[PDB]
Amino acid sequence: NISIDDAMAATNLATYVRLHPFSRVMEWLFNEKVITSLINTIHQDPISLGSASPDSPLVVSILRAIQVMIKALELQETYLHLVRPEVLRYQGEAGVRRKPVANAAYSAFEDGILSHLSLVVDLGKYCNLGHAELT
Amino acid sequence: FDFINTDYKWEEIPSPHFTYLKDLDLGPCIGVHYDIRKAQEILALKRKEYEHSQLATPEFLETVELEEKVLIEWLTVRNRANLLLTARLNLLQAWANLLLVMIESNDFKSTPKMAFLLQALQAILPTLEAFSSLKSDEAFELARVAKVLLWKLEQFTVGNLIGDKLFQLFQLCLSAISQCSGTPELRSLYYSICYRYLTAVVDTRSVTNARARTLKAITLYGDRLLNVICDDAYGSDTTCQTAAMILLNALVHTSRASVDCPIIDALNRLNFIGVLVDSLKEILNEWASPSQQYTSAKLALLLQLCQTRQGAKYVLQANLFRALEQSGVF
Amino acid sequence: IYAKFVSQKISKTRWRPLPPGSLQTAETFATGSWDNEENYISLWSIGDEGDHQLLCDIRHHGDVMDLQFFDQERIVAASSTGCVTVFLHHPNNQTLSVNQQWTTAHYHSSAPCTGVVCNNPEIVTVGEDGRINLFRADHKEAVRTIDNADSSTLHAVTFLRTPEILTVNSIGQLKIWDFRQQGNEPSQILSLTGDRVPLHCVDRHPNQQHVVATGGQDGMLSIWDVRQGTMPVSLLKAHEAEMWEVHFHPSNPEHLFTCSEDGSLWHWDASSWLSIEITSLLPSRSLSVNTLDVLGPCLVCGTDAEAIYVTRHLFS
Amino acid sequence: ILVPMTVNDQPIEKNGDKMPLKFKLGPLSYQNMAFITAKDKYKLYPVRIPRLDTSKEFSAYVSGLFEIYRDLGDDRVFNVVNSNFAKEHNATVNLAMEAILNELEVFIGRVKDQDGRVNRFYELEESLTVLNCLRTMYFILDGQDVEENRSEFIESLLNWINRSDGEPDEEYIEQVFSVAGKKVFETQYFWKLLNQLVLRGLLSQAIGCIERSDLLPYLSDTCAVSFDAVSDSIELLKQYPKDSSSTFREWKNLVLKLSQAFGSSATDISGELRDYIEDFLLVIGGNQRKILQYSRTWYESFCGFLLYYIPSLELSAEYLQMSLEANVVDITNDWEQPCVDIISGKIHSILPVMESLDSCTAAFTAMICEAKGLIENIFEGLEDLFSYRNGMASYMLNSFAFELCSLGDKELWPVAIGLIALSATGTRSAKKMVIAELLPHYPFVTNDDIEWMLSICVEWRLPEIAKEIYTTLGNIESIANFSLVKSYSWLLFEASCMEGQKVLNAIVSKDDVIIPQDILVTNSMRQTLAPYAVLSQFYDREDWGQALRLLLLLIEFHYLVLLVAKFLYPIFEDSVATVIEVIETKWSNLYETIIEADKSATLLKNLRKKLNFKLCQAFM
Amino acid sequence: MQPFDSGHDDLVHDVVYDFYGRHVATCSSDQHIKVFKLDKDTSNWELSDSWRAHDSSIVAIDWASPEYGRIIASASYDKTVKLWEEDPDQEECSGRRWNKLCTLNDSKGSLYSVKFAPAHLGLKLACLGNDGILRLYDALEPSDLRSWTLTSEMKVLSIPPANHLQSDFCLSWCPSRFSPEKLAVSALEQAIIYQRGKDGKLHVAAKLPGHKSLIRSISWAPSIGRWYQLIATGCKDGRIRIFKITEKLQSNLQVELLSEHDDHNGEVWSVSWNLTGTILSSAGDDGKVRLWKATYSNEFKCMSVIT
Repeated sequence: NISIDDAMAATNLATYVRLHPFSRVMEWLFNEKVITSLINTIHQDPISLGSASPDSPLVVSILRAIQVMIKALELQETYLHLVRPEVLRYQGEAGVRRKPVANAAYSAFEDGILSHLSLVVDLGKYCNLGHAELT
Repeated sequence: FDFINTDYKWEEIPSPHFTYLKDLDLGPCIGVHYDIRKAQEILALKRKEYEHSQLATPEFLETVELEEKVLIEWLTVRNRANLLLTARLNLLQAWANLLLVMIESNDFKSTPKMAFLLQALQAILPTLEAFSSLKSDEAFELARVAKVLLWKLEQFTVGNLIGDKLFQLFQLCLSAISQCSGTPELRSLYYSICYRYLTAVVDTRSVTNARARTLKAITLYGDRLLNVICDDAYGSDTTCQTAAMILLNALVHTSRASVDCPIIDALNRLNFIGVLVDSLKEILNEWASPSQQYTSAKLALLLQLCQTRQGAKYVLQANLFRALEQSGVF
Repeated sequence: IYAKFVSQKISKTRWRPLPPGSLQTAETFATGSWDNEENYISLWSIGDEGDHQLLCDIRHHGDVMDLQFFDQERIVAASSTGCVTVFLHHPNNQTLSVNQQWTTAHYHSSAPCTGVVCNNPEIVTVGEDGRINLFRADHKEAVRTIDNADSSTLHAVTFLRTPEILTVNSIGQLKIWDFRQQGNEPSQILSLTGDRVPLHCVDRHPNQQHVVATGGQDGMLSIWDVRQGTMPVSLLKAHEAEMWEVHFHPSNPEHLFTCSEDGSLWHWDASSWLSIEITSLLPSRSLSVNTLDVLGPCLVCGTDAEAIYVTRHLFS
Repeated sequence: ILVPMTVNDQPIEKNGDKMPLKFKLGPLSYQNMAFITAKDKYKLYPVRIPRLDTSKEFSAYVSGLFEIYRDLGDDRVFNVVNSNFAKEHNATVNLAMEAILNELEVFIGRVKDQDGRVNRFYELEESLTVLNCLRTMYFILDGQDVEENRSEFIESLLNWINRSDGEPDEEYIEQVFSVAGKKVFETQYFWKLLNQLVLRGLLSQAIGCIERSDLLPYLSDTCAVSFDAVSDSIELLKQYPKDSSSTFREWKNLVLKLSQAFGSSATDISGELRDYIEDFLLVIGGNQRKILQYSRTWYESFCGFLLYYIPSLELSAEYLQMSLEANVVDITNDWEQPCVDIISGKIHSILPVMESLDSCTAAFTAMICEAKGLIENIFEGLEDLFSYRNGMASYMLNSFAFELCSLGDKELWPVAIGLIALSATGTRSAKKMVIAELLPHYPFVTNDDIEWMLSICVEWRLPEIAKEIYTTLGNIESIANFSLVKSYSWLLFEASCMEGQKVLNAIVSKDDVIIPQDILVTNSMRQTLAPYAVLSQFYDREDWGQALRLLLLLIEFHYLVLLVAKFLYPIFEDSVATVIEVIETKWSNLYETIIEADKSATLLKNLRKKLNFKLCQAFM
Repeated sequence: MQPFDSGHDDLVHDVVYDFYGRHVATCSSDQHIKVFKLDKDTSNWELSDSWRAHDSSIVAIDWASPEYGRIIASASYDKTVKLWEEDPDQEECSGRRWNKLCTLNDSKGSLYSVKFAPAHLGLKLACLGNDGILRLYDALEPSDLRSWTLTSEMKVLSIPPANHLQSDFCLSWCPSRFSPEKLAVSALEQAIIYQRGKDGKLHVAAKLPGHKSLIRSISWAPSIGRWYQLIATGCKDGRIRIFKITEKLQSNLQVELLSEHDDHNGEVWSVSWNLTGTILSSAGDDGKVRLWKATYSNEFKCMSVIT
């Protein structure tokens, strides 16, 4: 766009990136509270999933959480590359009052989850349920 | 061994007319992987420019659309053909390695396995005849297997089939050397095959017929063939120049057995004897080691030319007495 | 070059035009015959001495006096009977049909139609009745007829820029007409003075709408510029008998082709006619060459020896 | 450059009130205009831009060069399959250089043959000479020495030299083979012209000039010794090596042997012929002193040096110097100095001058010079191309394109746009903009021309451009072909009026197959409906269906309503009544006129008809 | 290409090319407008039509974009501006080939110039006269080529003294399609540039300083390829001037002077540009026309002199 195309459509993409809530969601994903709640929701007893029904809300919630984690792991690079610098430049140029909710120490999404060892154990134990989508 | 088939013509592709978009190449498209978006953007820009030109834009739009729909399938077919070609190459390499490991590590008798040997020869004959000068990748795997096979060698019937194919196999080698096909590595294997053939097979009415017909093939090409061999000598490669130098020894040797010789005469016209005597200088610098064995064949060849009466004329005119003095070897 | 013998004297030969944006060279041509009880219009293709395939033919009543392609599938013929006919080729089943016709295009009793030219949707004809017609595809009657346009025999016609045309006659006059005009007199007459030598053929330069070439009874080639007074710009000695056709090469008009009653076909190479080397292409034993057509590197011609000569490689 | 506006009628004379001259550049290079705002000066003077090329030969030249440019592919660029990319790059580039040279030769030819002015021929040949020299020095050996490829080099060199100037022209061969005051051929002239031939590599001719007078005569008789020299010398000449730098090494050997032998031997010939034969053998042996002695121009010297002394470009620096000490550069022609510059390393600063000789040649020259990597973009910085920001070559090419746009030759427009599109520098959007501004000026006439324009609007995505072009095309049959919103509405209204008044097009809306395919909007649909209604009318229930369709159309849409009322009156159940009612609810000069035409008050008649219909419904 | 007679009795003021360069419009003091056609066949210029169009001397003329039809505009000393459209259903030379589409009488002083605006802005136009007031007109509905509304009025000069025959005014729009709407205006010694603001009104965005006399002509150059703008002026002080205008007292516009040329030694009456803005032309008292090309350094050099 800026390297080949004109500077007309650049404003459209800038407004899209600034107004779309994807940046705020990604920023929240780097919080310890979110990952703690996620691993608490995924960490459940096996008897419940065994006696539960395939349409149980627990299985659906676990599936949605795994999908959100996959999407985050996929889009973290794109975000850190083409969102953070533009948002920072816009906040520096114009006047915006925002409260940070991300941890600078967590340079990536793996830093906040590498401290959980039971996650892999639970993921492996959940393979004996038979649910195709969850497996 | 049924995966090698040229009837499908995976290399040949029917090129449509492409009256338009012909100048659009696949430069930015290209690990052979031609991206489709790199050409899609170019053809889209070209269509936009043509529409802006305002010259029969509505009618000729379907032509560009169908040309793009043909180009996308052309690219996909090219990618699939490249994938199939590399897969066939890998499979042929694996099969050649397996066959080499089998032939080398085999303590069982050879007279019973002669049947399988002849079958493999019959199977590879058409493969070599079909890829003699097409590509220089499949012949390599099939050229070395024939080399070792020729050295690791009712009886009358088998002896005729072997000698028959060895004669046919001798033709395709000289044919490739006359055209300078493949890399110097592949060109070197052909020298070893023809070397032992002219040294062991030919060397008694049966011998005269084979020797006579053998010289005919060499005379068919003429200077075109010898010119390629003379250029290989004193070259960049270390093994090609060695095999080429030793090969000339067998040619002149077998020719005399057939008081003059046309092989030695051709070398003089190609300026081979001239440059050869010039290299004699500084021989001390050149002389197990690859350089040592190379010089052995060099001086060995000159010794053969000095045995025939006609060689003294061409050799003496080269002023070899002054060439061996500058080196100070004595 | 090579000959094919086709058992009829060929009066006219024309290449089928190539599809827009084709990269191929001409491979299909039409012929018309003369001097038989049964004359024919025939379509032929050349395969890749050549191999020719007769695609189809159709009886033509009268001698074929002239022939032109109107489009890919439509062929216009002029008859000695005065009839002008549009034939339609049906490629799906390789047949020819009559699409439309003007049976009284020329008349006195019957008067030969001597020349036809096409600029789709228009067709212009001339004849021995000195009538000049403008026809349009799918119109039953002439758009315009200039009755008694010329008192001499009209031998040929060309467009200049439609609806302007130029005709040549049997006393060596070039006459310019417009179908919007009042009256039966031309806007301009050009001619060579001295002998009033009949002119048998005319062609317009493909790029210079003001320039025409003509061929005469005396075998001579004349180049004319209709802005440059009443006499030719060039007069060039050529054949030993009548010149029957003259064609500028359509894409490189520095090349021009002429044929004659004396049995020759000449390739003239000026590579300009206002703003020359000449090669005679047929053998010394030829009878009248009545007709030729050139498109790209392809030449076809027809002779009174019942022969068609072709080359697809004029320049290679 | 001073050119006469009109070498016929000059509009001024004395300083008699310096008149207000006015000039306006036209959209076409070859058609501009001048005039004067003064009393009794009412003439218009069409002027074409000084030194403009309108010829066909030129456009042919341009096309050929664009072909070479296009065909160069990725190789038209230079990257500042590993060590071969370099060698093969030079291979193809060097070849392109030959192609350019050729195209220019052809062009020059066609200019000498079809011409009014031959000055153009001369200038183009000069351009060719300089280009030959450039190739010979940078476009064959790729920085290596002659041993790298003796054949090609000597071929180009020998070519360059024998196309630069005409001499020795055969008009001078006979000049001396005619002149006397001496015995046969043995004056400074014959030999000078023999040596000249040798120095230029013209060995064939050289030999000929010998077998012309005293090969066998005076020598085979007088001195049998020098006869053998003069003879096997001609033999060595017969076999001057041009492929092997080895064979040459040995050749100069036999030559120096011959020159030594003859050097000290039986002198059975004239005092002058003695030396006259020695010099010939020295020159052939490569004696520097002699090679300089028998040279008429510096390039003869330079050429000789390379041919007979030492075939190494490592000595060119010295060769040129000696050559120039012998014969200074001849300022008569424009090619010599540039050649001297080429040879001596400073290739650059030639583009402006070549641009003066011919813009095109200069453009592509700069281009191939960039391809070789002899000139590059030093800039390092404003959202566009036509500047110093990119290359000097990019600049010259783009300039040429723009210049082509005003030439008005639609054949070259593809070359112009292509030139811009392939420009190795500049954003796709920048080019987009440039094309967006140029294309509208394309001199289209045919259908194909337009389709080409459109194809370029597609290829570049210029919908606003295409929309404009088409708008220009739109401005009864034409209207039918066209069938912006307002215009469509008007077309609709017209169609409705025609229907109310009441062929192939109408059927297509409801050769033929092709048309149906092309067709495959609201206005169109309405017209189709009207046509269907009329067809139904021509063909009781059908009539009712048609009337219903008509009422529906009226509801969707004054004149139409009136036509409908007229139709209803002419015809004169619940659905019908409902429709009539809706019409009454819906219910100027043009409408009144239409009503009058139909009769040949309206509201009253309508009300009466409605009442009648209601009565009919009640009876049913 | 030999000269030809216009057919005018009184002095001719302006000559203008159509878009394709195949047509020409002429206007003179004999109150006539002539249109010439360039015959394809015979490369000669031949009168297409002539007609009386004003009650006074016609000074300026101009063609509209072809995408709006065949339209010509004229300005006269009779304080009016008239618009005409060619009716192809009339014989040439009949005097009835161009129908008046409208008349603009708002000007209360004679008019010296009229220029159509770039097509990418619709049928638009400007005019300037003695009243020193520039006026913009718009054909809002491209269907009604009579519906000419007045888009704007700007006071260029403020106090024009009632006793001066010495008056000159010139107009020239910025042709550029990818640049904000703007146009140049010359008034006596002054030369100022107007630009469309965010408020849809014209504002003075800059001035072209240096003129020490009357500005006889000015024209904006096509900026195809460039990122800057170039406008040239032919002054009475005998100098051609070329200004480089870049947009990066209240302006967003920069103003450079690229060149000055006195080669004419006398007044420069006409200044014109290429279709690509690649060549610039100038004419003056010396009875000579000069063609200028730009150097690699962006200076300007005379590539030829016609006379």
